[PDB]
Amino acid sequence: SVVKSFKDLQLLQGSKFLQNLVPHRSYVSTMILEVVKNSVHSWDHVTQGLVELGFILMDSYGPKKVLPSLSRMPNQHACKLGANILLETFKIHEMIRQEILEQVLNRVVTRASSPISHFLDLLSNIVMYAPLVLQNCSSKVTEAFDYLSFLPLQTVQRLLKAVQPLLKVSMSMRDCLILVLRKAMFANQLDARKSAVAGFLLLLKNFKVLYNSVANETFCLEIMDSLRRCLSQQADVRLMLYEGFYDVLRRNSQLANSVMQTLLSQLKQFYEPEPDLLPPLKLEACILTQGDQISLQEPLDYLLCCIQHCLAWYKNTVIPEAFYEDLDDILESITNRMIKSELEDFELDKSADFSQSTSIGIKNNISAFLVMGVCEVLIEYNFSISSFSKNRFEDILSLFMCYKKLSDILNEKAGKAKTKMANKTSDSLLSMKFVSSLLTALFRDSIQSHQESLSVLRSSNEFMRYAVNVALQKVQQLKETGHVSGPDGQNPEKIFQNLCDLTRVLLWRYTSIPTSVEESGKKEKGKSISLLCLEGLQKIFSAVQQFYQPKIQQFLRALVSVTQRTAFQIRQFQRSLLNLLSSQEEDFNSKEALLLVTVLTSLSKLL
Amino acid sequence: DSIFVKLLKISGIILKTGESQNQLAVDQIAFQKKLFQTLRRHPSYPKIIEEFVSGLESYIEDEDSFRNCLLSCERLQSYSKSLIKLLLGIDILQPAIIKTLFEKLPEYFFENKNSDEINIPRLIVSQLKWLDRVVDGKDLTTKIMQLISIAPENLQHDIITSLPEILGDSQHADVGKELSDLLIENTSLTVPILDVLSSLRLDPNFLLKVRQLVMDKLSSIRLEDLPVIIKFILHSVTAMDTLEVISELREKLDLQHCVSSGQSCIILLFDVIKSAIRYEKTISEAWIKAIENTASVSEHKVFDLVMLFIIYSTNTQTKKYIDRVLRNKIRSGCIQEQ
Repeated sequence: SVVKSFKDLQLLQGSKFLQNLVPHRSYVSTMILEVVKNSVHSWDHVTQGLVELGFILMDSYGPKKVLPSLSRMPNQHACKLGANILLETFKIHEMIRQEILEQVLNRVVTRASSPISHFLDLLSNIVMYAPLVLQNCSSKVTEAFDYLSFLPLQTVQRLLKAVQPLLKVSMSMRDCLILVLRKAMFANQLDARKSAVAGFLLLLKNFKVLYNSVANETFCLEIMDSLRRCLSQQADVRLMLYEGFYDVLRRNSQLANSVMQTLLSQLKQFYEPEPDLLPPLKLEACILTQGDQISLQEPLDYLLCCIQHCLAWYKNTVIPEAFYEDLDDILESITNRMIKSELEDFELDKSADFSQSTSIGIKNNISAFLVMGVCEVLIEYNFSISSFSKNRFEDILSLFMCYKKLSDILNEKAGKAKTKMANKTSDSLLSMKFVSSLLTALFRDSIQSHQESLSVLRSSNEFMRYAVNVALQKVQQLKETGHVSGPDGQNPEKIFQNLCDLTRVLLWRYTSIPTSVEESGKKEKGKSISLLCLEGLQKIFSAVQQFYQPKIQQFLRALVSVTQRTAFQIRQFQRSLLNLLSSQEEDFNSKEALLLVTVLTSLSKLL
Repeated sequence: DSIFVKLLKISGIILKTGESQNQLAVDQIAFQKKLFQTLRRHPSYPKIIEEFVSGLESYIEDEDSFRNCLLSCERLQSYSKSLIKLLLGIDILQPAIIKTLFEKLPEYFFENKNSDEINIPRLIVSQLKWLDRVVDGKDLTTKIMQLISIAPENLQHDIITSLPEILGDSQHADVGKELSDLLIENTSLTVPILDVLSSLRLDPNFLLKVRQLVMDKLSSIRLEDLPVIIKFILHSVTAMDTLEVISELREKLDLQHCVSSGQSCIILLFDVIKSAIRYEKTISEAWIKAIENTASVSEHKVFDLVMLFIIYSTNTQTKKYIDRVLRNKIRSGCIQEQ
């Protein structure tokens, strides 16, 4: 009765012909949600069957297809009626709390193979609505903390995120999670230690207090010492720590030194602090081999990235003592020597062909990716240092030329085999904030103090096309998963502001400079910059309809109702297509036309 | 005037008289390396250590002075560790300060929450957690074993669970042996020892032996610790052993030795078992098999029926199956109205 209603409603909304005839009928959705309002008074007979209908709709119609309209959207709409039924039933019926909230949990914990996003949404909604009304049904939460070791990690992070509002107000529930995380810190399985690290970072990341206010500080220091010991475990736990340390800083400033030394000491195992020693990182120690099983430990790239982010934040925020200059000069020595390194310090391209047959090719491939990550981080550093000095941009160019040489190396060696590995398309270590700023400074900027210095970057076309490639990668990451990889890549508002800023810059480069300025080469006609900017525009417009549906007004205002703004943008795009058409080109780039009608199909859903 | 206070003053820690925390002039690593090179390049090399620790013990005779040395220092220049942890970071001092930390620990057995409500011996063992370097692993282990033997009950309950923080990843076998040998004697300390034995790095066949050992003595446990032990036993089942342990548990759990004194503990226990079967489906099937296969024994207990109604009311696949089983217990005279 509920799935049929939603089929019917989709038919009407998709067609005007049926809207003229049929007078607006109440649907089963609105009736059920009226039943739930009506049920408050005395109808307890009815309410234990609303819960069963809720969980039948969610258990039956919830996703699986990610682990079409008809299999998705009247199943998506039932599963959100289910959750609406259970959330509205949970607000006013004070006795089917410990039966919904133990039945949601019993589905989150125990399934963990089948997708359970829909229960985590419901559990977030339930908590967020009123954790004041869940201090009367709390023991059902803290019995699922004991199952936390055996869950996959993404489930643990989601389920810990979702109960955060309970952790804000309740100190007993925080001190009940600490005992479990501390107990699973040492357990013999791998996933228990990851879940401990996750829980500890999220307790450091979201909270100050965890009674004299000295012991809270020494407790944070002790946690940080346990995580410092976890730094010598496997690669993934290190990587989690390196991502986490930035957010730990940015919230709790007092842990500054305890983090930075923790990285600097960890850097100095793999750093050689003497000039005129040409491979200025010890890449041998980063790979361990025990009888032909060969694996990574300590990704140097993410470590340096965490260092550079934390150091930049230290400079910009903390100073407006005689420690960070040491790490500055270390990074500067790494840049200065990574410039005048060439390819035989890491024995690349000549002696070893990075083969995925032998252990040595594995070693060299890992080495190459590590150097690539380092070069990207030092590009971001050297950009960040000065107000557009020519010499530092020459160093940026040299670092990028090294990285691009290594990329063309890795591409030719992924040309003998296939590009089946997703480890070069694995994330760039540039923040999205940085790519926005870089493309704003590359294309738009016309301040004479920067022109002479930027002109060395602009003259490098390969650099600029790499930059827009990186922006496209960040938007594809936002589409595929919910959010992006780098720093501030889990706050939707920061991705929104950076989406607006990329939109502005790519629009300016598309409309102002036309396409028919191609004085580079005929391989760049499906790879042109004014084409890639439009492709990034298409991805942004798709993604902002999907994830930022409630903000499309204040998305467009950054470029009166939504209709006039969309009409003006459509005027730009359709003028573009008009001059593209009436030009009567025989070669006729149909790719640009396809993208133009795709963006217009995307835009016309807002009128 | 003592070598200790002079070396600490030139190292860069202001020693407070003993109310508020000790101040810091320099950073932590700077102070540590400063005192290290100071004690290195100083003449009379193998005696300045003993002079240093003799000055230390003479200084920390006082309650407030030692209490402040244990508590965390203050940055003047944003908040760091204690002087004892900083001092134990240095390898050449480590074992002497370890020894004079454990020699004066039996001074604070009966001392409990005098002035600031800061229980001292937990603060003493606080300074050994997460050591960067361990010199004397065997000696430290034997010292904590002497303490864990001789200690009061509360102190040994406290230090036993803070074991995995303290020890590295080597010396766990003899520790496991000594703790299990403590377990056979003392039944008050069953709960933290088992907690710890999974939290070390033991061989699984040691853990299964201790599990069998505690199920053997399951009747001789006080009422408050019982749901915790049953929680441990049910949390520590596989797919393969589950029925043997469940059947031992079905045969050994009585509720005629523990019956606001016993009712609360039974409530908690049934909560534990409810929450176990809710979050783990094979314990329900295991438990119907343990009652159905009891055909001969017309010693059926109360525990059999209350367990049948709980598995009925929770996971609702079992209903037809518990109707069938319970029919076959009434015809057979095995379950009766009393």
